[PDB]
Amino acid sequence: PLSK
Amino acid sequence: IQRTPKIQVYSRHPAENGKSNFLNCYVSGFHPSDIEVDLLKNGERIEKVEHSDLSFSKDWSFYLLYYTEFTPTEKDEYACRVNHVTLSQPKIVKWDRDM
Amino acid sequence: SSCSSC
Amino acid sequence: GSHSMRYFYTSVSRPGRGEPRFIAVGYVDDTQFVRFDSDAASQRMEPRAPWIEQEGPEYWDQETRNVKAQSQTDRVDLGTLRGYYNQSEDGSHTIQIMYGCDVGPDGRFLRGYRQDAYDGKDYIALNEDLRSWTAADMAAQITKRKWEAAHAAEQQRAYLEGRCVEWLRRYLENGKETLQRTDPPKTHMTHHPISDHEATLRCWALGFYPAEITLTWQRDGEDQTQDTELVETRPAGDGTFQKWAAVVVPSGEEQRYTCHVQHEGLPKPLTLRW
Repeated sequence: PLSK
Repeated sequence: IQRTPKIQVYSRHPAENGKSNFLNCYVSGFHPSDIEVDLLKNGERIEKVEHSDLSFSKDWSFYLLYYTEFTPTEKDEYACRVNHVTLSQPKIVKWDRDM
Repeated sequence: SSCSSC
Repeated sequence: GSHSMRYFYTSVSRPGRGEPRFIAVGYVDDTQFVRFDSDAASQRMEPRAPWIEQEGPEYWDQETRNVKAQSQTDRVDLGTLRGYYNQSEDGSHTIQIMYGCDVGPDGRFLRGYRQDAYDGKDYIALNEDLRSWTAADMAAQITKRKWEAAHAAEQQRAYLEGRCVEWLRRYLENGKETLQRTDPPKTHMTHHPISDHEATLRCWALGFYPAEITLTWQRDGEDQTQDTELVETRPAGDGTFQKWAAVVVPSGEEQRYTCHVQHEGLPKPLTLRW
């Protein structure tokens, strides 16, 4: 995280 | 979306033949970041050239400074050769001492 | 100092 | 006056040539102070200004951890965005991230930024309120929704309003001799006949810091903006910058043209006339  | 480099070729200080100086080639406004920049003395690639760490502007376009210590003479011609995907052949830009 | 939690 | 701290991250995929390359650089105002290059041998965040070298090993370990974690995140994101835009596995792509904060003369937080690109174009950006996001297109809307759900904005604001500013203040104090200096431009004119009836006048600004500067040409007091050749402000390589502006003048009319130089380092704007 914070993944796209 | 590719963008071709702007290229300036110049010395750190106003050139004086026989006085040590730095030859710069500044490339900017380009995308993608993959690029090759060579400094040429009388058409021959100078071996020892360093460059700044990759960064980019507000518009996302990349910029790099390539540079080498040198001592200009009246005989020696200098140029910056830039190789980038937007250019079907390498662009060679000659050093003019008043640009 | 860079961000750790980004 | 005001000051900024900015981090710039670039990740580039290189299919079937292993891992993406990741480069980070950090700046305070126009001065670079750290870098990281995933391909270099050290695998460490490194110093690039003198004043940062006083940070101890805990600093460098943490900074190194940060950037290595961002590179792994970008690695996965490069695959995700390729999927969102239905792109082949074969092409190279680029994710870029710029973030940072601005402080005023008194050191107080003015503003915070975090903005992301995909292939050199806006992807997603934290709005000035630091609570909401702007998505450029439908792919970035997917990200935006994930980021809203994960409360991403709250994490980033806390960094931008806290550590970002605190460290910028630290660096401004510890590097005060260079970061808080102004180097006024050293100016001169050059002049080259083009024919018997035209000549170039070129106005030079050298050795200046910070990069921001204004060079203008006037004829009889009238701005010649539309007839002025400017070059992009450029690095000298020693931490100062250079710029020039030129006009083509009908030969013999040089005394009518004045070059005007504005810079934070000058007690007053300079005028030059050939």
